Amino acid sequence: NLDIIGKRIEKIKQEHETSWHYDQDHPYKTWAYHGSYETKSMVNGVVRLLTKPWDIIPMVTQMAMTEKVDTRTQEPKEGTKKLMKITAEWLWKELGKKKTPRMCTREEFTRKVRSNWKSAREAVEDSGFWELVDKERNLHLEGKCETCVYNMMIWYMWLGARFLEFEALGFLNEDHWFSRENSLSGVEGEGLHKLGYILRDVSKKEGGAMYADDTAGWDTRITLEDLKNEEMVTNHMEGEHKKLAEAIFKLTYQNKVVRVQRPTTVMDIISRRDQRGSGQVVTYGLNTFTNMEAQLIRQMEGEGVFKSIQHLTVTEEIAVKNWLVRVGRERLSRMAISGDDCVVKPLDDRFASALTALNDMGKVRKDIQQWEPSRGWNDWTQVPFCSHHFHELIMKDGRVLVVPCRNQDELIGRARISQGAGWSLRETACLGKSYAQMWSLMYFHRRDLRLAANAICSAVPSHWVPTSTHEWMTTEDMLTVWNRVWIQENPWMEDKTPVESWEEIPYLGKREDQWCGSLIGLTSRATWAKNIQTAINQVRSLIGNEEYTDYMPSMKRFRR
Ligand SMILES: O=C(c1ccc2c(c1)OCO2)N1CCCCCC1
Ligand SMILES: [Cl-]
Ligand SMILES: [Zn+2]
Ligand SMILES: [Zn+2]
Repeated sequence: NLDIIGKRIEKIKQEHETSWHYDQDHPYKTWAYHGSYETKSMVNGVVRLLTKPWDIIPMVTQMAMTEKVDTRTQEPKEGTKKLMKITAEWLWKELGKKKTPRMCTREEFTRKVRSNWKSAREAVEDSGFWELVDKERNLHLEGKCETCVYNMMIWYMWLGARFLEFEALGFLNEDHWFSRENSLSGVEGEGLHKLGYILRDVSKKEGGAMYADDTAGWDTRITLEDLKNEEMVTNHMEGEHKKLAEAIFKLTYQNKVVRVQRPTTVMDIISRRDQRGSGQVVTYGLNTFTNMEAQLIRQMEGEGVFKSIQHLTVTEEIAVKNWLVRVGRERLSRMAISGDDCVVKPLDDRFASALTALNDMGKVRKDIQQWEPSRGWNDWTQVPFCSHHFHELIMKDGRVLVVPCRNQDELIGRARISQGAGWSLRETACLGKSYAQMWSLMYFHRRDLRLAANAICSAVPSHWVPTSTHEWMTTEDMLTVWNRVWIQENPWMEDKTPVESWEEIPYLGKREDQWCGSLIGLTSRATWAKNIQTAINQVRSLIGNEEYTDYMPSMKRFRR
């Protein structure tokens, strides 16, 4: 405990010796309190002016306006712990069959920060920072830590600590350990234009309903035995790397020090050995891994591989092992897993009431009573995954698009928001164009979004570059990007005949469009569409005398 966190806690106190108070009214129960010290959503006008009908839709307008953590997690039973240890060991070996753990480099880290001290870019160019890094590094090589502290305001750490995390664990993301080709259940690097096709291929598999249970506060349900099963990745490493990775796991993940803003204003220095604490990218990879593990074990319970989680017999151990060796890869292929998010098509519907292992691992389902069986989906096109559902859409030439979709109020509401301020008009315009190009590539099938996207791309200078997969982040023609993404590079499309205009590219049915939140039918929407050139001209007049393209004639109704 304090042997590992003391040094860090001692350093912060000395740096604040003129304010160190052991507040006795601290509100912490599950987090260890060590001491305390003294401390102290913007609208995108370009998108909003070109989406006037949505100015009166509360779902859109309210998006721009504005205890689970402090909880414990019962230690799993012995049988649960063994199932998780056996499953983790087997899974790291499978992920490692065609991959080589390796250190990520100051070079790789520098290039990344220079493509998204005052900013981190300045520090990456300052040798003093790398000297501070080297000090902590050599410390980590000793099994000690000084500066690796979680800074809340999602816990931000100091860039150097982030570098050490990347150096030791960045390979999981950088080398695509959770790609579908390597993990079978994963979807890292796939893209929204591929997720629907993946869910459709899972559907193809003989089995029961498709289950998509969300966990309540997954990061808060991350146990120590979870963190120890994740650390077994180090048993595939060698030399300095092994030691470095081991230090990240022991000193920064399995023992954490955090600084929390408390108004009553003071900063509190609290610690904890349990819960997800790491970079949002390492967090994603380890969430995927431990979710894959949990869902394989839930599949084991459904299929009758183990009778009880209280304790595992030796025969039950060999059975779990033979199951993993005989059908584990097939079982992973029945899943789509993105961090804490999952879709499982099990062998049959016994999975729906196989809840003992899942509840005992602490991965308790959200919005359903603890022992109530899961409600599965009979149609892959209604399954939720990564905040979307997926439609099957037949082109006038009989080729099949599987397209991503969500409630259109959510799409329009997000595009109306800019994060951080100090934005020039030009930068606000380039963010608006990023959303419009995304809509043209992923949501072309929604009448209002194709129209609003064309309007935004007409109102913003043709050569301005979209700012902040993301194949929509380019100045290339959007039709040529469409063709590359949906035809040329689409492994589900046998016929590679390119599309010659936007009018070849279909929409959802009018009623389906309305069901997913379209405003077609409304007189507000009809007036908006009819007079769109006037809205386009309002924004052109604000930006000024620049080179503009009219993209509206790409649509049949404006092709006049
Ligand atoms: O016929 C239409 C319709 C109206 C305006 C449109 C449109 C379709 O496409 C572009 O502008 N509706 C609207 C709601 C859907 C069910 C059928 C009725
Ligand atoms: Cl259904
Ligand atoms: Zn450290
Ligand atoms: Zn939809």
